[PDB]
Amino acid sequence: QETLNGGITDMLTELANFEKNVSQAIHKYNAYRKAASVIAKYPHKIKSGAEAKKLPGVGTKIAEKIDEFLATGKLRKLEKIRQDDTSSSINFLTRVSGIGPSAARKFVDEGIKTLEDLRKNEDKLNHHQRIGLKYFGDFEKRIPREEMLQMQDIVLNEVKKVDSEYIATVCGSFRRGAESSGDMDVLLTHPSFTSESQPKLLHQVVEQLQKVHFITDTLSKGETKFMGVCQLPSKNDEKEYPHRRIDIRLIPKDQYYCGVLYFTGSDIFNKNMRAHALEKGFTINEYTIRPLGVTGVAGEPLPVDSEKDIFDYIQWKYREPKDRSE
DNA sequence: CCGACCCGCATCAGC
DNA sequence: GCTGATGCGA
DNA sequence: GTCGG
Ligand code: NA
Ligand code: NA
Ligand code: NA
Repeated sequence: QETLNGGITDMLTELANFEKNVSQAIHKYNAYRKAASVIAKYPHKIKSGAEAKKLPGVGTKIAEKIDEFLATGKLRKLEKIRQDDTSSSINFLTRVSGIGPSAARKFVDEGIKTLEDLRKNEDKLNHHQRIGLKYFGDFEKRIPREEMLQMQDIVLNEVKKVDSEYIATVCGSFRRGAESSGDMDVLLTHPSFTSESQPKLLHQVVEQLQKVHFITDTLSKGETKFMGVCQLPSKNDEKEYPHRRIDIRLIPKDQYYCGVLYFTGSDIFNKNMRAHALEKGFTINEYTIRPLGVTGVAGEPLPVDSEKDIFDYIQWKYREPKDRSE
C-alpha cells in the first residue's frame, strides 16, 4: 500500500530482481524499476491495469500483472519463482557485494547456495566477494544522515591534512538533503590534475584515510577510482558502528563540477537538465558541457569553475542541491 | 518489426 | 607476459 | 519489459 500502491511497487521490484539476477535481462530489470518509480509517484490507489497502462513505462504486460494482483492479491508467476529453489538461491547470493548474476549462477550450479555455503568455500571467492561476505549484514543497513554528516567531516578534514589544495565533495542523495543513504560517494580533485596534465593524488588520500583507520578494506583501487569500506570510530564504550561502503573518485579539476552535478542528481533532475541543455544548443555529460554547431557537431568544452556556471550557460536559475529532486 | 535502453577496476579467456 | 572480454558496481 | 524509429 505505502503511498497508495506499495503492493504493486513491491511486486514490480521483485519481478525486476528476478529479471536482473536470474534471467540476466538487465533491460527488463530497468523496465520494471522505472514502472515502479512512476507508480510510486502516482497519487491514486490504482484500480485496474488499464488505468496503470496510461502511465509512461507501464505497458501491456505490467498492466496485466496489475489486474491479476488486484483481482487476487497475488501474482502466480511471482509465487512460483518464490518457491523455486534455484531462483531464490541465485537471488539471495547476489545480495553479496561482488557476486552478480554470473557468479551466483555458477555457485548455485555447484551447490553453493547459502551464506554458510559461501563461508565454507572462501577459496572459491575473489577478494571483493570475501569482503562483501564479511560485511553482508552491515552493507544492507541504511546510513542515517547524522552518521553521513560525521563521515563527511572525517573525509573533508583528512583530505585537508594531506594537501590544502584538494577539493572534495560528498555527493549522492545525501547532498540533496536525504535523511539516509545507502553508501558514501566522494568526488575529489586537485588543481595539478587537469584533462591535459602530480602522481599518487588518489593514493595519498586513500592512504591518509587508512592511516586514521576510517577506511578499513579495499574492494578496488586504481589511479582515479577507489571502492572500499569505512567505519566511524566507536565511543570506547558504546556499540560499534556498522561498516559502510565508500567510493572515492578523482576527477580532473576542469571536469569536477560537471561530475559533482552528475553525481549529485537526482537521476530525473539530470535527464531534465540534459534535455533542456539540448533545446538550448548545448550537450552536457558527466564531464563537460559543450556547444552544438548548426549541424549538431559538438564543439569544445566550455570553462566550468562552479556548479552555477553550468546553469548560467543554459539560461537556468541556479537550483540548490536540496531542490534537485527533479 | 525490431533495436535502444548510460565506464574504472579485477579477473578471466585467449594468444 | 600481453590484449581484449566479461563481470561487477553504482 | 516498454518505447519509438
Ligand atoms: Na504506458
Ligand atoms: Na551482488
Ligand atoms: Na546485489
